[PDB]
Amino acid sequence: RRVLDRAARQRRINRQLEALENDNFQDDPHAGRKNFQALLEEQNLSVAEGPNYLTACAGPPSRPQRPFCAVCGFPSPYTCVSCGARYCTVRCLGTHQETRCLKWT
Amino acid sequence: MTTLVLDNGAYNAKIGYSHENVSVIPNCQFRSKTARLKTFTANQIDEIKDPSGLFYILPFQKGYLVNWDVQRQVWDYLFGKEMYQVDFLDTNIIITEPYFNFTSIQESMNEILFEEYQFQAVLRVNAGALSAHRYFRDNPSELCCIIVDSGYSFTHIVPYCRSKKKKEAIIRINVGGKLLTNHLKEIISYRQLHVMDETHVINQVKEDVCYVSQDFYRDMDIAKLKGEENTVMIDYVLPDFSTIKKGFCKPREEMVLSGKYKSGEQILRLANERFAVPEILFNPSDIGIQEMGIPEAIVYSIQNLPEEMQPHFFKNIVLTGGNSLFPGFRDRVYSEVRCLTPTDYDVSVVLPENPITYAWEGGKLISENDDFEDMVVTREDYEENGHSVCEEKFDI
Amino acid sequence: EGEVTELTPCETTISHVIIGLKTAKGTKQLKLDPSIFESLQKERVEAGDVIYIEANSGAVKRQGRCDTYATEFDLEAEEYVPLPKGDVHKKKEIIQDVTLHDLDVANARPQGGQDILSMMG
Amino acid sequence: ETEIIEGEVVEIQIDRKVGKLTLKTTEMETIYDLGTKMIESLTKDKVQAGDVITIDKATGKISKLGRSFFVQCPDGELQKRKEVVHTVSLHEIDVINSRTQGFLALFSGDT
Amino acid sequence: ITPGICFSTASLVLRATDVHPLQRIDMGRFDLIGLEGRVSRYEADTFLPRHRLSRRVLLEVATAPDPPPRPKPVKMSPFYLDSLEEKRKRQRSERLERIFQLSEAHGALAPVYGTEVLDFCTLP
Ligand SMILES: Nc1ncnc2c1ncn2[C@@H]1O[C@H](COP(=O)(O)OP(=O)(O)OP(O)(O)=S)[C@@H](O)[C@H]1O
Ligand SMILES: [Mg+2]
Ligand SMILES: [Zn+2]
Ligand SMILES: [Zn+2]
Repeated sequence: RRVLDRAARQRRINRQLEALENDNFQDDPHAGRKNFQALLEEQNLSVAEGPNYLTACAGPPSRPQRPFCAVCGFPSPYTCVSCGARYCTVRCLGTHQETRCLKWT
Repeated sequence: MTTLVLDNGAYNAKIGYSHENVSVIPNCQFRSKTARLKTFTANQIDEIKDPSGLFYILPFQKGYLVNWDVQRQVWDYLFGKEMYQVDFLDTNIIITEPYFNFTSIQESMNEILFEEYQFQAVLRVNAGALSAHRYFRDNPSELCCIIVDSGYSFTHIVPYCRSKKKKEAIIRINVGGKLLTNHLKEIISYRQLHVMDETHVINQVKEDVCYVSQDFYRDMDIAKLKGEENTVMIDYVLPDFSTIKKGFCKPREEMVLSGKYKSGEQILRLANERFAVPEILFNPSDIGIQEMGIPEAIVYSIQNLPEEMQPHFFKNIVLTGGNSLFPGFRDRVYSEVRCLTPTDYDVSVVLPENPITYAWEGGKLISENDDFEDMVVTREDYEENGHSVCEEKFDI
Repeated sequence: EGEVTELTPCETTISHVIIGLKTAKGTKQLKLDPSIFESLQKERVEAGDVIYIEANSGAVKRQGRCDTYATEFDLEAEEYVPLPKGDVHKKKEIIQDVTLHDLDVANARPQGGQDILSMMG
Repeated sequence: ETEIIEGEVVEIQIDRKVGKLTLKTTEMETIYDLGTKMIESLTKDKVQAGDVITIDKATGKISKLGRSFFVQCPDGELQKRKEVVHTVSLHEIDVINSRTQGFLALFSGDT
Repeated sequence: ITPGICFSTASLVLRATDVHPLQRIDMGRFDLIGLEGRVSRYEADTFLPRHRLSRRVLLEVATAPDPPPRPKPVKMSPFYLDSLEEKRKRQRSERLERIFQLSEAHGALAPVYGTEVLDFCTLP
C-alpha cells in the first residue's frame, strides 16, 4: 500500500484541529472585518518580549500521549502503516481503510 | 446614576444592571432555513421553533472580537428599547475583555463605547479580575487566589494577588466548549449519524450526558462491555421538534440492548463519548493538542511564582466558566492537583454554585464600592487624555 | 515510596542526593545520604519509575515504571505499576518474632560483598 | 493474564536508541514504536523480515516459531490478552526460592 | 547444539520470599559476621564510647547557623503561615531524631574478633 510522508500527516492533523474552531459546518442559509491571523500579523507580536498572547500558550504535556482508536475511541494498540492513524481491531481497521485511509472520504 | 455590568463572552452575554439580577443571553446572531429573510439577534432564538440546522453568526473567532457588525447589532438590541432602554449619557458600563486583548481591538472598544454610544464612564476589565474581586470579598483573609476560567473558546489560568494580576504566569489552554462541541459532532457523525448541522442539539447533548470520569480506564473497560454491566452506555432521543420538543435520556429500566425500538424515535447511543469529550480539558493530547491540561497548567502557573506565595495559591483554586459545570470536574481537578502538589501544601478547589455568573457578581460588587469612580475613565477626560489613559488605567 | 519526579546528585564527589517522590497524596523532596546514589544507579532508577527507599538502610527497590507512562512506547519490555496511594513517607510499628537459629544462620555466611571471593561465594 | 503478540515480521528498523517494528497477521498489519528494552531483546535474538514470532509484552520474551513466505502466519488479532494457568508444586516453590538461580536444582538435583 | 529448556512458572512464585520493608525488622542489628574485615576494636572499644553523638550536640549543630567560610591559605512577613512552619519544625525534629537513632544503631555492635586481631593472627 501507499505511505504518507510526515508533511501529509501533519497537514491532516492541523486541518482536523482547525476544523474544531469553525463556527458552522454548513453555509449561510440566506446565501446572500478581519480574522485572527490578520490580527496576529498586525500586532507584530514577538516571542520573549514580555507576557503576550504567544508566550501564554500552554507548553507540551509531561505525560505521554495516550492512543485511542480513530473509529470507536477505545484504546488502540495498533498503528495503521499507510497513514499513521491508530486502531484497535480488525473491524476498526477495515472501517478506517474504507473511510479515511489514503483518500479522505 | 445606574451602572450596567456586561460580560461580553463569545457564547453568552451576562448583561444586567447593578441594582438588578443577571440575565444570560447568547451573544451571536442566528439564521435558520425556516425563515427566508430574518436574522435573529441575541435572545430572539427563543422565538424559533425548529432550531435544527441553525446557522450561527459569531462576533468572536478563537475567543477574540473580530466581527464588529454583528457585535454592534447585538449591542444595539441589548441596549435598545426592547431589552434594557439604556440611557447612555447617564450610565456607567463595566464590560469584560479577553485576556491579552490586541491593541486594535482595545482602540475600537474605546472608540465605539465613548463615541457611538457616549457612555458616561467605562471600566474595561477581565472576567478573572471580577472573579478574583468577588472571591476576595467572600474570603477577606486570603491574600492570593488562582482563577480557572474554562469558557467557550479557551481556558485561561490566571493567578491574582489582592489588587494585581500576575501577567507573567497567565497560561492559556486552547480547549473550550466550542472545541468540545465540535469534537462531539465529529465523533457522532463518524460513528453513528451525521449531526454536523445540529450544533445546538449536540451542545445540549454534551450538557446533558457528558461527565468527567474519576477512573478513566475503568470507565473505558465498563463501556467496552455489552449487557447489563455496561452502566456507562445510555440512549439519547434527539429532538425532532414535532412531538419531542427537547432531548432526553431514556431511563435505564426502559433501555433495550438490541437498539431497535418499535417507536420511530431517532435514538443516539453514547457509551464512551460521555467522558472522552470532557477529558480533552484535562488531557488535550487525547485528540492531538500538544498542550498541558488544566491541573498541570494550574501547578505550572503556581510554581512559576515565588516560593512564599505558592501555598496561598494552592489553597484558593477557583473554577469559573461553563465547562466547570461538568459532573466530577471539581473532584478531578482536586485529585490531580493534590497528586502534583507538594504534600506540605494544602490544596482547596472551590466550585461556586453558578460559575457562569461569577464575573457578573464580581462586577456588581466592584460597582457598589466607593472606589468605583476612581477606576473608570470618563468621556470628558476621554476627549483629551482618553486614548492613552484608557490603556493606562485598565490593567488588561 | 512513590514515583520518581527528580533525581539530582549534588556535587561538592557527591555531597548528597536530592530525590523527588510522588504519590496520590502529594510530592515530597528528600535529601539522601550519598551512599544511596550507588544503590539508585545499580537499580537503574530514572524519572517516572516507582521505587521505595528504606530510611534506616538506604536500600532501593525499583518496582517498575508508573502506569501513567505506559503509552510512551507502543512496545517496551517494562512492568508498569500504579502510582502509590498513601503518603510518600510511611511509618509502621511492627512486632516480629525471630528465633535464635535465625540469628545464628544469618551470621554463618556473609551477605553481599563486591569482592571476587564474595561474588563467587 | 498476559498480553501475547503473535505475527509475521514485515519490517524492523533500529537507529542510533529508537526503533520501529511492523508486524502483520492475515487480517491486520501494524507498526509499533519500540522502547529500549524491546529493542535490546529483538537485537539479542536475531529477528528479520519474514520470521513468525510471538512476543510476551511485559518481558520481551521473543521466541521464533518459524519463517513464512515453515509455519503459516497467524490469522486473527495481533495482540491478544491470554489467561495462563500454572500448577506449581510446593517443592518447586521451595526450590525456586531456596537461592538465586535455584530453579536450576529442579533439573539437576543439587537441592 | 540444542535450545535451552524454557521453564515457565507463575509470576507469584518469584515473590514468595519477598517481604515488604514495613513488615520486617532490621536484621543488621544482629549482623556480627558483616563487621569482620571492616570494623576494628579501636572503633568499638575506644573511639565510639567517647565520640558518640548526643541529642543535645545534634540539635545544637542543626539549629546553629552555617560556619564561617574557611580562610584562604597564607604563606606565613505577609505570606507567613504558622501551621506550615509548625509542620516544618516538627519534620526537622523527626529527621534529627531519626539521624540520632540510626547513628546509635549503626555503631552499636562490636566485632567478635576485629581487624587488629585478624591482622595480628594472619601469617603471610
Ligand atoms: N451544564 C453545562 N455542562 C457543560 N457545559 C456547559 C454547561 N452549561 C454551559 N456549558 C458550556 O459553557 C460554555 C460557555 O461558558 P461561558 O464561560 O459563559 O462562555 P463565555 O465566557 O461567554 O465565552 P468566553 O470563553 O468568556 S470568550 C459553552 O461552551 C457551553 O457548552
Ligand atoms: Mg467569559
Ligand atoms: Zn476501535
Ligand atoms: Zn490508514
